[PDB]
Amino acid sequence: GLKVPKAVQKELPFKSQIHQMKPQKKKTYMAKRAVVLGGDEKKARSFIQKVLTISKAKDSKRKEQKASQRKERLKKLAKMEEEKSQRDKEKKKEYFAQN
Amino acid sequence: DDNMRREVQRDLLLIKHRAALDPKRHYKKQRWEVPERFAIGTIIEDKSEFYSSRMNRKERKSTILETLMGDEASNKYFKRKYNEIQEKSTSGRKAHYKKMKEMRKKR
Amino acid sequence: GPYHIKYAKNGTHLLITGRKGHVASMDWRKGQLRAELFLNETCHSATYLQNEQYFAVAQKKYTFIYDHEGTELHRLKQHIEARHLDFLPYHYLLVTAGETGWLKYHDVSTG
Amino acid sequence: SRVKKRKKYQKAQKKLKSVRAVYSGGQSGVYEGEKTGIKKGLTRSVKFK
Amino acid sequence: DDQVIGKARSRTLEMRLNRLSRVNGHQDKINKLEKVPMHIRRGMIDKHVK
Amino acid sequence: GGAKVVIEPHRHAGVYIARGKEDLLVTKNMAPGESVYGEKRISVEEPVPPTKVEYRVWNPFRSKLAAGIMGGLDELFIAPGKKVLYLGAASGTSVSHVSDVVGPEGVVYAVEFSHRPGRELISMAKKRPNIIPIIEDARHPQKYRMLIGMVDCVFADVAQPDQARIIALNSHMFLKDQGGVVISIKANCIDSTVDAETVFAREVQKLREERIKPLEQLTLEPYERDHCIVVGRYMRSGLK
Amino acid sequence: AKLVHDVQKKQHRERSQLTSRSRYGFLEKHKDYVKRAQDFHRKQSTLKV
Amino acid sequence: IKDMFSSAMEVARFEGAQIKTVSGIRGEIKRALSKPEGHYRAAFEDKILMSDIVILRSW
Amino acid sequence: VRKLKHHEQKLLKKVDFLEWKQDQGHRDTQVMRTYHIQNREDYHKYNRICGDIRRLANKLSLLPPTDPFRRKHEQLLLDKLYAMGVLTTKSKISDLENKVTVSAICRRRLPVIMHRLKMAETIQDAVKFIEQGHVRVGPNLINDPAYLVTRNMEDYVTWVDNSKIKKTLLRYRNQIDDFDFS
Amino acid sequence: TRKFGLVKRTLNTKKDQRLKKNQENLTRNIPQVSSALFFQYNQAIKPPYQVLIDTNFINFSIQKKVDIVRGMMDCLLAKCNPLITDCVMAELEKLGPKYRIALKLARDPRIKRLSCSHKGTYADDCLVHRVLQHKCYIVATNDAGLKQRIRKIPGIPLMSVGGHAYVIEKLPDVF
Ligand SMILES: [Zn+2]
Repeated sequence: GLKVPKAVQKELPFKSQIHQMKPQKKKTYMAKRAVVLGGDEKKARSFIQKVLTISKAKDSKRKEQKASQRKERLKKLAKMEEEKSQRDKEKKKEYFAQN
Repeated sequence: DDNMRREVQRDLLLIKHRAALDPKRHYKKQRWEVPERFAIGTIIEDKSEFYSSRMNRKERKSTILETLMGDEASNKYFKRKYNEIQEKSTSGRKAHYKKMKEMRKKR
Repeated sequence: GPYHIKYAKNGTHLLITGRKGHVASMDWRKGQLRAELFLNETCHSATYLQNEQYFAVAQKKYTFIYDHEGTELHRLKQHIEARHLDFLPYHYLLVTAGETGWLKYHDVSTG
Repeated sequence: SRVKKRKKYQKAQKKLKSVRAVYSGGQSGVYEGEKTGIKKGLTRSVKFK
Repeated sequence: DDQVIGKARSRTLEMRLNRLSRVNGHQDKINKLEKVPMHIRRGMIDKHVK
Repeated sequence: GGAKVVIEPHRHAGVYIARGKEDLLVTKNMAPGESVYGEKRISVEEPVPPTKVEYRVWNPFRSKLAAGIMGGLDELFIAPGKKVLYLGAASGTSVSHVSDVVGPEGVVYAVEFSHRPGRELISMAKKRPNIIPIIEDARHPQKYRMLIGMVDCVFADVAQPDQARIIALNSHMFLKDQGGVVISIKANCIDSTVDAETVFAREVQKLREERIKPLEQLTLEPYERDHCIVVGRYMRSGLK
Repeated sequence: AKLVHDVQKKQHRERSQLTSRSRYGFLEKHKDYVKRAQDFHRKQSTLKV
Repeated sequence: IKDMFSSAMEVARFEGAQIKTVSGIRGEIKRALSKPEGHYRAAFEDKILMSDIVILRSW
Repeated sequence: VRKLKHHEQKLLKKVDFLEWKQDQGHRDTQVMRTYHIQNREDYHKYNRICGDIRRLANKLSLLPPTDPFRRKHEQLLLDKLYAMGVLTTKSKISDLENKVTVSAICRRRLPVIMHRLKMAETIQDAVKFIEQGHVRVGPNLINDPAYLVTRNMEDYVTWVDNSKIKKTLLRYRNQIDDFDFS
Repeated sequence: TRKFGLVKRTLNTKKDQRLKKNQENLTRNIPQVSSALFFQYNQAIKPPYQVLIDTNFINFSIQKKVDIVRGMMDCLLAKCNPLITDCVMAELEKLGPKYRIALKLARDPRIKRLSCSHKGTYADDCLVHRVLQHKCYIVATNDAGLKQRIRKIPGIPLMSVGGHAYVIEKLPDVF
């Protein structure tokens, strides 16, 4: 990742300051308090995670494949438009050369 | 209320991500954010025709999630697809980088 | 300052102007005022136009026109120094005279 | 020359399911549902003029 | 030019630029009339024709 | 078959979608606890304890109006407070769904001419009180002009070649101005010598000749071959 | 391919790292270098900003 | 750069020559290093890697 | 005022109780809303000066195109307005008709200078701060919003020392040295 | 205890809805391609054809001395029903008393006639709308613009006076 230096980032403007939060080293009370459920609930959590990452990776595959589709459609479309514009700028000169 | 949305909050995620539950189903592209007013309901198959759509007393469940978890072919597909997505996503990130460095270091 | 008084043509609304700046359009017979605006230059006179909904005030130099709640609708670049305003209600004409020796009729509807 | 037109007509009538909606033959068994989704926002009907 | 003072200079330069630009510029774009209302442009035309 | 769905309101008022892994067009049930033609039902427990209210699956292969809804019609005029004059209420198949879309505060006049369908219509209209069954020929609206007054939408599922005259007569008697006219045209039952687009164009021309402005037509193709729904409004003055 | 042979537009295969120089894994080639260089350049651009 | 030459005389013979890595990073050899014999100092278009091979195309 | 019907709107088309033609589209109101101008007559006090600049620019462009009087005074006026800050470029003389504008004279006011120098989050905040007496140009405290800040005189727009705003920005970066009071 | 930055309240032309330019305070619709069509074939039209005429087609018919129904019949080798919309008829009547021959040849009991329901007499708009609604129509026309519109919308055959008889283009079964 982009590692901006501390000498630069302490002297940044107020809008451009980089919100970098430090890791937690103390076993805080809310984290040592909070309960997680087990068995059927942890396999429900595992299942929902697997379903959501399969959905997200399928969507990323689909949109990358659409990007690869539409760049080559852009290429052939620009070739056909260039041929068309060449035909127009010679037909206009024909028209005016006759009239 | 939010107290009931925190009970049906998982099968609404399943209906939102329908498209990646079966590899052969392939829905039409909608978005389907959670509607403001909904109701969770159970299908009554009547007592006229048997054995075709009939899900018996011994396998009726209480969410869509328990049915999808009880399906063992879907569990095969989800575990397999998740492991291949996992090993694609960790392809060259950090364990690869430090084993390349240890390859340099070993000799 | 001394308050120039003005009533609407049915007696429902009152329009007072202080000499200093205090112009208040009000329903004097209920207790409802609907414009109290302090225009800190010396105002001279005011009048309603066709309603309590618009009134014209003759300020330090320019005549201004305010809506029902007191937002300024118009600053008239003519009507250079008015001291006397009067509305002609069947003709929709604001008539203006003052320290200049000029008399100006201004159609309020068309503008 | 015959098998080519057999397999470019099968391709064509598989593309026709994409553009129109093709009458496949009616209800096969029990009505299971729409099997692909229901859009409540799209109206695919021809308005007049 | 270098001796022509104001309104003669503005209208002279404008006439020259019109005459130069009337060759290649479009006829619906070179001579744009000033927007005058109907009932006063027609009276302008009638008094000028008189 | 014992699964769980989520009910969600459609764009059209009074009808719903049950999303599962296959989603269903669904209406509320006016007579809870029994099915009318063997469709499946959905029972929600809405919140004195919560009450079990239920819903009925609208089958598009057994209802031209449901085929139109889930093909996508921009405006049905069948709405939750309205009065619908159903012409050709051939049994209680679609009339039940129109009835409970229209709701308890609205009225469906179900006109049918045959008598054993009329017997089933009356036994269905017992448990659905918002159905007025009218056993009469729709080609003579004067024979039942005393029983019906000022409907808001006409639906026509008649399958006769004098369809447009039947629709025009019933509209001129009982429909109000800028009310709805929903037509299910079957090409083969009108006439089979011409093609489907010719007979749909002729029927739309007949409607505007009887001053019903067509707004919309839909072919409803995956459920019925060579059918159509034409949605129009009764303009009565100025189709222009 | 208007006047080109398919035995002419063949597939030239790319070479691997030498086995003596194998602890520095993966001899990188021009696609790998441009993936390296444009990453470095976009990060230097945002650092300069 | 380590071993394409056996001596600083050889590098002196080849000074200023354009080399390149297998990544197409162009470069030039500048001066022979003193104590390791065939080792020299080259300058490149940008930072080359430890997994590269430089190339002096001769005939 | 009551959304006239078709026969009324056809019969009295020119009737408008809000927008008149002498209003000029309410542009005094529009730019005084943009740059938050307190008193009503500042637009027209600036419009007189824009009319002076454009009247001289017309009467100066009506001179022959090569004489040194026209060239000297055009360049001299162009330099003066760029140095004052109304003009943003002293290159072309069509700026002396096109780009001379009450909004340019209003962008040179003290709260707008402040807001562009990031010294206040909005022009209304800058108005409130220099009304509350936080802002000095040079040494001396500036108290009114309408103060026009030239290009060399915008280097000295700061806060007063002993400002609570100066104290809280220094203590936000905890560079506050309480020896010099802030 | 006043407020700071006090202003005179004026009206906001960007915001005030009392003035006219600020009086401007989803369901998609993608019409399906017709079930009458194959890809660009229009597999559903069958004789007896029905052909929408317009005014320059009638004028060119009389200028080339082709009968309408007999020219249509020996062009298509099928039984034709020609249709004059009320807007085409309005256009022929508006053409004046020079075109009396064309008007009373369009007044022919063999030429049936439709009833368009719109304002104005723009026959090109009416023909384009009623043909892209239904796809059961042949369009007989000689306007260059209408010919380009009709041959850009798919599945619609186009007939035109060319030479001394009618020609037909986008009908793929003419012989
Ligand atoms: Zn027409």
